[PDB]
Amino acid sequence: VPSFFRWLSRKYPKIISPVLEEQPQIVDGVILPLDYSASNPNGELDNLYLDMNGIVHPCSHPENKPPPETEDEMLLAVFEYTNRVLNMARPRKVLVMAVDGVAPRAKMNQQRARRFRSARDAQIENEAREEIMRQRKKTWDSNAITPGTPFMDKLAAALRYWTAFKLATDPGWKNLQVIISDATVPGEGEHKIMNFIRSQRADPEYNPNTTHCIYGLDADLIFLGLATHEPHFKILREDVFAQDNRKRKQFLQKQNSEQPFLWLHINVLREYLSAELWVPGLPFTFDLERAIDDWVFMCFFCGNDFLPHLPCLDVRENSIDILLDIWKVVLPKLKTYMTCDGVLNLPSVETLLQHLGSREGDIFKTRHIQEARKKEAFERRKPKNGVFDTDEFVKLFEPGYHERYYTAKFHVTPQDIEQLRKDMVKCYIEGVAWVLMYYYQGCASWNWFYPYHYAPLATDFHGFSHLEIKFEEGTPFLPYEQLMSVLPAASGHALPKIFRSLMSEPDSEIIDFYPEEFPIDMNGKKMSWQGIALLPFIDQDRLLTAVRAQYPLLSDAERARNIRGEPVLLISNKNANYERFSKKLYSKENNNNNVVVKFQHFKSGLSGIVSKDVEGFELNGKIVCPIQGGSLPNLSTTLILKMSYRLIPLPSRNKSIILNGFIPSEPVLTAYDLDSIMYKYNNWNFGNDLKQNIVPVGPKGITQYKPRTGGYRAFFYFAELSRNNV
Amino acid sequence: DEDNIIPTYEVGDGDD
Amino acid sequence: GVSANLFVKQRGSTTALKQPKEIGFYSRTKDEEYLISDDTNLNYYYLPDAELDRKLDLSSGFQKFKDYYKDFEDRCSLRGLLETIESSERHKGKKINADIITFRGIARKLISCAFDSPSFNTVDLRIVSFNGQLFIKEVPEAVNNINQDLNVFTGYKFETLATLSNPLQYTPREVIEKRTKRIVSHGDEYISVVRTGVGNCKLILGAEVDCIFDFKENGRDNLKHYAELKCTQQVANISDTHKFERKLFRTWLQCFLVGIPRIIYGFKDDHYVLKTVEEFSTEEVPVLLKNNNPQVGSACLEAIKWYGLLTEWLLKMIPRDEDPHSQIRAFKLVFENNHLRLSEIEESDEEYSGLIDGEHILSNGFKEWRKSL
Ligand SMILES: [Mg+2]
Repeated sequence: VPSFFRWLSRKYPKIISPVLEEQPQIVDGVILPLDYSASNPNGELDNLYLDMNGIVHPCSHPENKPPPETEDEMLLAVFEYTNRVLNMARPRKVLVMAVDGVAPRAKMNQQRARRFRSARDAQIENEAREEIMRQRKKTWDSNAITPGTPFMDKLAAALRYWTAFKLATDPGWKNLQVIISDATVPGEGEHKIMNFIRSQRADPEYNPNTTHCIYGLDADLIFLGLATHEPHFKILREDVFAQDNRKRKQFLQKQNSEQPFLWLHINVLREYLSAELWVPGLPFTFDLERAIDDWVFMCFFCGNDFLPHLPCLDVRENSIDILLDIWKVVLPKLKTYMTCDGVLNLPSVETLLQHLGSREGDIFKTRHIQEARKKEAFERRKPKNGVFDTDEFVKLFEPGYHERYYTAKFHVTPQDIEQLRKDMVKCYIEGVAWVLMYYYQGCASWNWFYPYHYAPLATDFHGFSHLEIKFEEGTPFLPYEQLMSVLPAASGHALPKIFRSLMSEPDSEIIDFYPEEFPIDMNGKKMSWQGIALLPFIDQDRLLTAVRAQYPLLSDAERARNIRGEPVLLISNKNANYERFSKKLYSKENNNNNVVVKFQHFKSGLSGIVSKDVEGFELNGKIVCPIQGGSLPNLSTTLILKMSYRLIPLPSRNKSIILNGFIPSEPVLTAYDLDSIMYKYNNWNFGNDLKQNIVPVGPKGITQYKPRTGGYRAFFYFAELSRNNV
Repeated sequence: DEDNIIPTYEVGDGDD
Repeated sequence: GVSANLFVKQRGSTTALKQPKEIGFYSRTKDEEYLISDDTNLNYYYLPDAELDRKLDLSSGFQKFKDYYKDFEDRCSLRGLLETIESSERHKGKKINADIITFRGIARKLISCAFDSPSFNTVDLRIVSFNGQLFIKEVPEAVNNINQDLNVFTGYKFETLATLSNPLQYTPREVIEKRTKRIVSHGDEYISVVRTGVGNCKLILGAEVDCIFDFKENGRDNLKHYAELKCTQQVANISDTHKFERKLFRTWLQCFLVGIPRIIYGFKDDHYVLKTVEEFSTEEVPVLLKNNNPQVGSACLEAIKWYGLLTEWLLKMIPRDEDPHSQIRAFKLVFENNHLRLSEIEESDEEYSGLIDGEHILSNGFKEWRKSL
């Protein structure tokens, strides 16, 4: 079990519930297909969002069985996994398939480091195995899951075909309406999902009691689920607590045949945070939405994919409690919350960081003490390249670690430290201001990145209250520019032949960007897979000039592959909006591909703008399967409508509030759990304890106001309650 | 017969 | 002149009303100006449940409360209603099919005459027969304790603290935050004109709408989206239960006459602090009243029968001429001595010149438009 999920289970146990997978019925020795339109054992769902990277990755290299030999087998496995997930979830209105597109430069730096490591450290082991075999089959490269590769085009076509097949075959999909945002649409999967939800909320006709579910293996999803401020939210994911007990009998391998899943319920988490984040005696009104926003900001500060973590905040799912303890004492001394709809209050953040820096050396000393104790317990139980540790000379547990840290990790003279100190700190604050916006309002800047491999110390975060933080949004890179900036020379076969001469040839103008050998800084980490790889930072101007020099030599197919796309919407002929969309989009006048129709939430449970499809969809046409296997039938477009989809732009900044008309679900936590979370009361076995957990889903009642003494209906309700109690 | 009657709306003649 | 008396204890036979349909709307500004087909004064409901625990004070801002209504020259003018009617006329080109054209409050008072004493339900109306239709207008009190003023102010304060001037999706956070210090004003209102009927009589009523609950459909009938906000004392025992039942009956009548499906109540305490908010649907109110107090529950059907009888009597005893150029007649209706008294206004009366040949009952533009048809 991961440390994050162990922490979540220990701290918030009642948000975790088991997924009831209804096995297909059997009669007369014939397998009966599962009835999609039947009642869901888990609870009715309206919108399902799939982060497809959480499906293709288990399909590409499963741990249950050897990975598929060919790509078509991978796509068949993808179809099976998606079908299983949708059978256990069963959305009634909306399905969104979000495949990662071109990420911003801040994410591209981490992607470049990840691919460089997963290439070099994998090829060294491959060479070792090959030498062992020779002294006495080629593995599929995981870097093919990246925008711009041909496999992504094949996966996009496969997803479109599978969606059309399900909409034209399954009678339970008549009211479903599927949005596919493949790798040709820039942004990450979760960034796309968040933007979709934000656009859905901005509709006046949006149903405030819509129930959402997101699929994905990322641990950030929980926080992102809180960032939506839609309390009818949950995360569907794979059961890690069953994987823990899988290591050991026929039922154990039956769970290998079908892996159990999990619901992480966000409304119960909000119930937990209502007692967790309460601070009494504030000089301002305590809002649970604003407190939850501050908690989400602190969680993203403690760890994210865009900035290195602070030396004192070693791991997330921990030191979140440290920042919460600091926040609970800082907040009564401030005038407002540290965040406001994705904007940092820099004076409050500086107060928080000053309090963090006050106790940084103490946490360093305690970390060293507990490390020594752990080493004693283990004993009782018992540079151009290479790996080098800068932390051992730093001696963070010894006094005077600031100068040693900076000189060792940055190779500067002490007289030049302060100028560095004020630079990094600023670039870090513009970091978090970026990250928050990225998760609360959209991408602040596609081109911003942190130009250092290390984070400043906690004590160094001062003097930035006056900082005026602005971002130039820019435009995303094309798929080829994103590929050249994330892949090493060993993975250049994904790119066309023209570009791969700039990765390895010594005379290329950007050869300095692709070293076959790079140093690794463990930075105090014992294990080797999480060491910091000191890759040089790509110069955007040089890289762009070099790649655009090679564009004119590309063929028509590659140039077409290097074009940004937009999502698509697929509906059945029995949908509520089918006639309107087909009449307004596939008529004589609409055939010019110039008209769009903007529709809102009330009619069919989805709002947006749809236009004539650009993939050549036509009425009275034919859909052919792109997989050479499985005997998957050809389809007819008479049972399908396909359109180009886009979101309605937000009329104004999204507010982190609860919408009007929101009826909460049935509360799950009793008084004991809230008391334990509030007053910090503390009381293998969790796997069986999760099964008994069942969480009601959906609105409970008709009214948004709970009974409260002094009302007519409240008077009668409390009279009946007292009568029943006695 | 008459005590259980609830005041309700009835359909009326309208234009468009 | 014709003179008639009707006993408010008489009951008719009508039990149902024609489905109300919106035919227009207008907004009245703080300086007595009518903006036809304009929703500048239409509010949008937003009051989260979490805000009921903030101990909102309904007495705040009483000193800076700006009552523009009491300074109006014609507080009960029919001019905006007639302008809305006339805009609908010009859209259709034909005289609208109605028999009585008045305000919702006038009809509500006429119906409540059968359940309230004249000392409580003061009724004094002028009815004018023009173009085969009855136009009814209530003459104001014309009179020109601190607790009573505070009680009247608390309703406007609750409507200020529970509504937004623009949709929640279009409102910045700072507006919502400063809403608790906003100035409460009376006089600038949004009024929707509704075509309905009872029995054989077809009415047009103007209703002051408080807020939109969910959303507004542009160019469509919005009755199902409107709500009615009211503020009242908190209930603590069975006597206050019965008092609230009578108040809820009155509000149900008000909303039922025009088809507002939502009722929202802010219950406040003795210190004018908002204790709670409760939501009712006007369709379930008669059943709730029957289950809690049958005496008030049967009053709903009694009120509908009495409403039908009252409208039938008014149509029967008032002679109507379909010719716009015919002689206009003016009448005065008063609820007194347990009877509705109708008496034609003679030429010797000082009010005859204003009502017949002046813009007291009917504006000049409306009557000349009707004549031009
Ligand atoms: Mg009101």
